[PDB]
Amino acid sequence: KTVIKNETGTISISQLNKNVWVHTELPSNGLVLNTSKGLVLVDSSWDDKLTKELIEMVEKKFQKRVTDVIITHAHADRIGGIKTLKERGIKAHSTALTAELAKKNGYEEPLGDLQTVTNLKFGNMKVETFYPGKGHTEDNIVVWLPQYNILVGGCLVKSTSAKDLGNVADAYVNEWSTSIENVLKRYRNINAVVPGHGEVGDKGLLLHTLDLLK
Ligand SMILES: [Co+2]
Repeated sequence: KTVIKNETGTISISQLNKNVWVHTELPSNGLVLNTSKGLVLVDSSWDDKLTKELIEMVEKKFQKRVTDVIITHAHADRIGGIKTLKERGIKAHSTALTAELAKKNGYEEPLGDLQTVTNLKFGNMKVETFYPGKGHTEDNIVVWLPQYNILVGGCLVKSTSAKDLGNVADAYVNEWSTSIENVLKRYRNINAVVPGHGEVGDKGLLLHTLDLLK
């Protein structure tokens, strides 16, 4: 479907549906939500330079401002553009634990507003955030779009192409399987799963992650 790159192959957006796009930067993924009240991102990018470019590209294309970003854990591939978000007046949502960890690691703090289950609405776009337990990190959350049954797995969920768990320095490899099971129990009918890195898939990516954990 419709894929749009910037100058350089450095940032790509691919349309999942009318109002939901996957953003990918050099490879890390997030979402762009085109809502009636502005653009919402699920995750920004690796660093401030790429976060500024991502925002500029989507603002120009969709002809609306980025208003909000949901930060899925406190690692750099995720927290790295926080300075840019804060100085532009972009609301950076996170769990309290993610914010705690950001501060501990010398980053500016996201809002720490998200609970275990938080339901947000941006214009007409419904967003649910869910902390399923520890896995890739202590703090990792997933994001669910109930109008589309699209799950953003973040780094909790590995792509088909991933043949191992990647960076486990901050991981909880026992608890990770229970956390994925918690996702599977909460969201029994899934149309698409967006991994942290790699190609979009379906529930099979969760089962793949379970197998990688054995
Ligand atoms: Co990570």
